[PDB]
Amino acid sequence: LDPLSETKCTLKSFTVEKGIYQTSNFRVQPTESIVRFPNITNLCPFHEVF
Amino acid sequence: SALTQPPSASGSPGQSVTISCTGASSDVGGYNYVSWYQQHPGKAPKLMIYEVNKRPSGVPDRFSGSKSGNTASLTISGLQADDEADYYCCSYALSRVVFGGGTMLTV
Repeated sequence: LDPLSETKCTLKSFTVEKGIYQTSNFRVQPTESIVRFPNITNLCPFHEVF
Repeated sequence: SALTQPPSASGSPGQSVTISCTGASSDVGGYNYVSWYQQHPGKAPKLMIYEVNKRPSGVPDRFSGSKSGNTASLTISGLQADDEADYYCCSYALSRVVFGGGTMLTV
């Protein structure tokens, strides 16, 4: 809900004292788009051996 | 690819003739999947060549076979008046029998 709530969840307490008591977490920028870049070619000799 | 053969061939008694065949296939088992069957007019065919460097038992030595690349050859050491019949090369490489188009033999 806010930095204070995550700070509490990291401290496991409802009364945070004064300071920088918690390094809450890290900011991971999300992946917005997905990419698939394989090669190009033809079919395979599937049943040339089976 | 489907098998192909010459439309027909000609000869005479005592002469050594040969018949060709193209369009074979292959697999992991080898490349000797070629067999020739001679079918007389109006009766059941008969196996003449299998494993072109070989042939069934009891088969007369007047016939012989060989292969070269994607093309095969059926060699006959001598024709006879009764040798007038059809001949079909057949491939059984990929568990699929694909007979040939057929080629006529005459004198």
